[PDB]
Amino acid sequence: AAVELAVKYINDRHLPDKAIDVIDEAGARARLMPVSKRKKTVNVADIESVVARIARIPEKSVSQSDRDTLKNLGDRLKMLVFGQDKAIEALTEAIKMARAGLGHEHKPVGSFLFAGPTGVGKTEVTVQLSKALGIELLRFDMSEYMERHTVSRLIGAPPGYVGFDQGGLLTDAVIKHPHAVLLLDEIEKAHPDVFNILLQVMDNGTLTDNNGRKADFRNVVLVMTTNAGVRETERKSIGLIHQDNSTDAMEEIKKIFTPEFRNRLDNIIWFDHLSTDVIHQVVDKFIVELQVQLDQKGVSLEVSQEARNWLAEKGYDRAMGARPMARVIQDNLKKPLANELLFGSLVDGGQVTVALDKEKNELTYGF
Amino acid sequence: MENFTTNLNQLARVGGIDPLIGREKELERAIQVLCRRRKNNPLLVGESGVGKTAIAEGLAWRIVQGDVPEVMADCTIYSLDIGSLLAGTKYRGDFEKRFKALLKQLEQDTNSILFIDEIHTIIGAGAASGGQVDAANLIKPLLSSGKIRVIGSTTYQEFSNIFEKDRALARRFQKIDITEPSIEETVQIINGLKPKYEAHHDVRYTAKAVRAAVELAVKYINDRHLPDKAIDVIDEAGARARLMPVSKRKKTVNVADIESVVARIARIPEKSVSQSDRDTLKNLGDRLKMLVFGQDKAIEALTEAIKMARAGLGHEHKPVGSFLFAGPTGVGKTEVTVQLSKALGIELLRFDMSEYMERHTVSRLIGAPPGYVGFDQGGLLTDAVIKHPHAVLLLDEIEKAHPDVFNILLQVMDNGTLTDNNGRKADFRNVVLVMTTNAGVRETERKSIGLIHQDNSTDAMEEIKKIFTPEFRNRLDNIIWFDHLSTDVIHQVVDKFIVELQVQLDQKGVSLEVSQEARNWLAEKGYDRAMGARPMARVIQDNLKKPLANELLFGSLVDGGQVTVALDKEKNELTYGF
Amino acid sequence: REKELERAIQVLCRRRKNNPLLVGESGVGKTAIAEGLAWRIVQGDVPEVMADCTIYSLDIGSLLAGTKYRGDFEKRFKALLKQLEQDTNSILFIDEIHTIIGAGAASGGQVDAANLIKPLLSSGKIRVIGSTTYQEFSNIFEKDRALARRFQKIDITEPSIEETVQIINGLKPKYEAHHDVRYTAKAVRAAVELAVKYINDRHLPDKAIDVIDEAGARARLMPVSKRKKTVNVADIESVVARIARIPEKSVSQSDRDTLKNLGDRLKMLVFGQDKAIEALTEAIKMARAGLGHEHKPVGSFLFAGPTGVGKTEVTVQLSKALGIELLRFDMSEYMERHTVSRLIGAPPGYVGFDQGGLLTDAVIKHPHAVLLLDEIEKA
Ligand SMILES: Nc1ncnc2c1ncn2[C@@H]1O[C@H](COP(=O)(O)OP(=O)(O)OP(=O)(O)O)[C@@H](O)[C@H]1O
Ligand SMILES: Nc1ncnc2c1ncn2[C@@H]1O[C@H](COP(=O)(O)OP(=O)(O)OP(=O)(O)O)[C@@H](O)[C@H]1O
Ligand SMILES: Nc1ncnc2c1ncn2[C@@H]1O[C@H](COP(=O)(O)OP(=O)(O)OP(=O)(O)O)[C@@H](O)[C@H]1O
Ligand SMILES: Nc1ncnc2c1ncn2[C@@H]1O[C@H](COP(=O)(O)OP(=O)(O)OP(=O)(O)O)[C@@H](O)[C@H]1O
Ligand SMILES: Nc1ncnc2c1ncn2[C@@H]1O[C@H](COP(=O)(O)OP(=O)(O)OP(=O)(O)O)[C@@H](O)[C@H]1O
Repeated sequence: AAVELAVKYINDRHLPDKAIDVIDEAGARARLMPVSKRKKTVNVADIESVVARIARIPEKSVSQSDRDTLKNLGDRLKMLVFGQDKAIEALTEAIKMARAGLGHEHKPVGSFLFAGPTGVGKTEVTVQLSKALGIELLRFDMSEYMERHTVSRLIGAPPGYVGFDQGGLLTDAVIKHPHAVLLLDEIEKAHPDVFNILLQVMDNGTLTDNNGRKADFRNVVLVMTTNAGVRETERKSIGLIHQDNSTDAMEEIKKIFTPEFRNRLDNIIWFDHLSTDVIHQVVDKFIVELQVQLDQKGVSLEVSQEARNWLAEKGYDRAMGARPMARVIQDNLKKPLANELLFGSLVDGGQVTVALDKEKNELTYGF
Repeated sequence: MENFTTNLNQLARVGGIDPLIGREKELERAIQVLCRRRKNNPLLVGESGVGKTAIAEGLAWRIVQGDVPEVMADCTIYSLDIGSLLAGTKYRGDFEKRFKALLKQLEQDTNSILFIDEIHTIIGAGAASGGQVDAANLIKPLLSSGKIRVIGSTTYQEFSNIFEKDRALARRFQKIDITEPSIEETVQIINGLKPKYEAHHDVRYTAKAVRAAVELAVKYINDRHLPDKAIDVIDEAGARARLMPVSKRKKTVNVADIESVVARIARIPEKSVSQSDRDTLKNLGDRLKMLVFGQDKAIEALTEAIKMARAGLGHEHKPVGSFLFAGPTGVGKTEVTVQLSKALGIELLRFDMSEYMERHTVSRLIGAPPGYVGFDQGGLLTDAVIKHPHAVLLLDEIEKAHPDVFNILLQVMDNGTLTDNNGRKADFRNVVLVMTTNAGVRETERKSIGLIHQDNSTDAMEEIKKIFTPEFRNRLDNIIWFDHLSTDVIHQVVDKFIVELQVQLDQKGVSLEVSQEARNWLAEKGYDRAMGARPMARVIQDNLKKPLANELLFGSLVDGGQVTVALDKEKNELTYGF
Repeated sequence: REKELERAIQVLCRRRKNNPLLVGESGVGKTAIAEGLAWRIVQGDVPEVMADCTIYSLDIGSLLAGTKYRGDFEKRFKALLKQLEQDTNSILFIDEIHTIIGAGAASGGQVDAANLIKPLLSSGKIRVIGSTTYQEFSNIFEKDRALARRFQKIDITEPSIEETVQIINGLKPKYEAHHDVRYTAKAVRAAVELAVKYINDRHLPDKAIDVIDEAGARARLMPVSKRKKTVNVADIESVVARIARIPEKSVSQSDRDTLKNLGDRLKMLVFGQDKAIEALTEAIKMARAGLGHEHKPVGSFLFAGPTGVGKTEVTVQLSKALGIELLRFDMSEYMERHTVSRLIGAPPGYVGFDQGGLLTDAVIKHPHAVLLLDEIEKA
């Protein structure tokens, strides 16, 4: 098992030295293992532990709290991204499979194309996944790679040119944090010549930069969020029946990405629009965030449930997702609270209350 | 080991080494690697200021403290000073002699450890133009035999570019990744380090002070790593507080002090509102409404965005405000933004987006990739924002740039960061992003056909929606549609222009007065709603400046006096004087 | 510079990494900040802890002189750091600190001024003040992150107008002693304001000093019959207009006539089309008298009509009569949506980057000129 693991997990050293290093370090560890005088034989499990320590990969941790982290990962994420349950499920199941050992042989943990309308929890669920898993988030705003020659920034400049000693951004970011979440935001904006890198990154899990180093993607959860066809999803068709433009957006996805690219994607999760109950939950999340902001200043806040319904009905817009709700919460609360907080009664003291009046459709405030 | 190394255990016995907090996993791994049979040389790599040298020295510290398993006891650690060792080796063979003497001492000791900080530095000692026996090669055989134990420390970039380029030496060292602590871990580190800084600065840090320092260093300082910038804020606040007792403003380190220090370091405003800065925002809308007439909702939006930002309850990682001022020509879109920059005394970053008509012009904004001619220059946008993190960013006529360039502002408006070709992240959290245009105006200046004239009020919004992508419009703070200038607005505008002309005259020692009927006649002559307030300045020009310029350039008004303008009724002309 | 010096002293009192790095634009006065901190130390106008410490300005050439025979530089530098360590009352000032990122042998680019001070700065036994510009700081300095994290960056912004006036008033004694001339305070204010207005490619606290020094040097050259006189608004205005190409005061000289008979002189060469000449002459006269637009060209005119009636002729005759270089751009060469790349230059990374723009370089080289765009409807 030591020889096999050093073969298929340690790819920067050669064979009759990395097996020897695994053996030597396992022996030294079992020699230091007698913190309770416990010296035994080196079994397969100890070798796997030493290897996972060397290659910087997650080991067999079902006996750890990681078991409980992965257990309630779906429910914990569902309390930060409301609706869009199928995407959270796909992400959590991919991460679980990768942890249980039933992963892919030489592929990244997952390579998902998060598509859907705007303002829905597309790029947000990835950040929350990186937070919940506690692993570093490698975010790459792919809208800066519109030029076909920006690949030199991703993988570095070739030998003989100015940017050689800088290296590639993506390869170096992966090499630093092999266990991470790769967020390639707004993937459709990059020049099509950039997808050809993700081709081999997804099919073979590796990437070679200019210095000849091998970037190992076998623990990276590759997530790309797009808006391909969003202009179509918001368009009202001609006719007596308004159509569902989701399959149109999927055909646009097919027209953007080459078949050999879409063929190795683990899933193309089409996010759906937010419903009214989802909007109510979004309003509640935003109010909680605002309350945290206020408590950072020593100011309390409570909002009558009817006022939250009023805010939801005022801001609800399915064609624009959950972003207009932040603007509505802003316009209705943050401005009055700011005027009270800067030069007003709210300096160095809070206990602000909010409620809706039914005759005038307004809000109440005060110390 | 006489004058080339420093006995770390001796320095720890005199208390010269800061106490190591946590780092149990990394220390255990270092011990496991050290107790290997051969190639037992741990290599600590990680980002700058994550605690690599800290861990290496805390190893000797713990050895002196006895908090070590009973295998590393009595193993005194020596730190190597490459400069001191290379100082006097002027003649050939001397460096090799002293290095071999040091290696013999270490090998015969069989117990000491050599900690070579910045270990990427030993790949050159030779001078005879080649791949000489230099220290890199002089230690290669010993590591492969495990007779001596060496600890290294080098950053990720240094290790990746210089150290691991020598495969033979690299494979002899065991890499140990020192990741930056978490918020709780760095809180515990600062708690453990508190006695030293408290004795140094003679101040006391509250627990809330330490927590706020860590949180604010995580939020604002984004170019350094955790256990080095949090203690940076702490030590800076201590040094600042110790400079108060000379003015007898001595106290403990409260959260407000930490916030002031962080606002200073990040060059952002945090709590200056406690001073005479609340009044600055209080009359900000008023101070603008006397410089830009009409278009009041724009001033409301700008003032409220800045108020939410300064009060504290703004956006978390988004620009202070991202607005799209759309409206006809000459209604104050550029002017309100310029006067906003002037009122706050904050730097204005002006970008005429008509020079970005081509898709490939984005290299001007974010720089050229590695390997290309303009690499050493960097982007204009990112460098401007890095120099001025608290500023107003104005994108004139953004509809004139190639529609692909807005995808750059996508991440600027959503996440507030922008990465140029060197990996630097321009911070947009304190930038008032304003983009001006006349996109949907042409559709509103349309003459309908038929018996019934139809309302074209929604055509401007339709055109704006058809120009800017939905995922772009979805992250705008507000789209302030500007209205045309009315008659009374034209009166106020001609008054503003007359005041500017009067200042231009006062520069030359001249005075001017314009009758009220003369002002109304000026307002009547050049008023044109389709052209805004520029033709009014044009009419003021061709009516007053030309005759006044003739009087000034020739005779009469050289050091002139009170010039009086009055309107006739028989012909409706203007009168003048001296 | 109370706040900058205050933050520098706060940094210099830190327990670790007490190394202020003064970074700002070129000509802002970071070197001046350091030398003035020294000068305040010699005068006792410093905080108590910052007394009794002497600032050493380190020069790389003097240290790097003759250091062949590998080891000589390392020995020199270790001896320097040793002598500096025993003080605890000495501060090292490196003027161009972005230049200490290499002194090692070319064989292996290695131990140098950088890798020899890292353990010293991180351990807080010595204190160093640095200075660099943004262009060098973001390209050379913050590439050794382990070295950048040891220095506390201090932004040195350029002063305001009145702050610059006070700086000029504080520096006036030495320039007056050097040139043996006197500057009136009104002339100083005018110098600062005109430097703000016209000198656009240099920063505030330096271009005003430049105007002052040049006015003094020239006023020392006027006394061909010993006509030593104090520098007033007029002479300083002329010195500024030397770069601005148009004096605002000097119009009362033998140039009021040129604007007086400009229209008749042009009508002597362009017959008919009188109102065009009227408009051009009136615009030039307004801009000369000082009623011009503070942020717009002297004029922006559209000449229309049938061909060959003197549209280009009036312009070329204007450029000749005013002694002004005619900048002609034929809009027949610009019939494509991608030719503006020759007007403003190509983006970085492209074949025509270092070539620069045509229109921009023309206007930069000829600040005072006439811009002619033939057949604007063709472009
Ligand atoms: N399903 C959701 N539940 C709760 N909050 C949400 C949801 N979606 C979005 N939000 C909130 O609205 C904001 C936008 O979310 P997000 O960035 O994930 O959408 P997006 O798909 O990336 O937008 P775009 O397509 O324009 O890139 C976030 O601040 C997020 O907190
Ligand atoms: N594990 C730790 N516990 C407590 N404090 C710490 C720890 N690590 C670091 N520090 C503090 O953070 C400071 C800088 O971190 P550290 O010295 O360990 O990294 P470094 O060796 O300087 O890395 P580099 O040389 O590449 O910049 C130290 O002065 C130390 O006081
Ligand atoms: N609402 C206003 N009140 C007073 N003066 C004004 C107003 N608008 C404009 N002006 C004046 O007219 C000039 C042009 O103003 P400005 O450039 O800001 O308009 P604009 O909206 O940007 O036009 P455009 O559509 O071409 O961008 C300025 O000198 C300004 O002083
Ligand atoms: N705060 C100040 N007080 C008095 N005089 C000053 C100040 N700043 C600058 N000066 C003067 O203006 C000139 C420019 O300042 P200074 O020389 O110190 O900057 P610098 O060293 O050229 O910066 P850089 O190296 O980045 O180009 C100096 O001659 C200096 O005497
Ligand atoms: N009003 C005039 N006064 C003097 N000379 C004139 C006049 N009109 C024409 N000409 C003569 O015609 C010649 C060419 O005139 P010009 O170059 O200005 O053409 P234009 O008016 O610019 O029209 P276009 O360039 O579109 O054909 C001049 O050399 C000039 O001698």
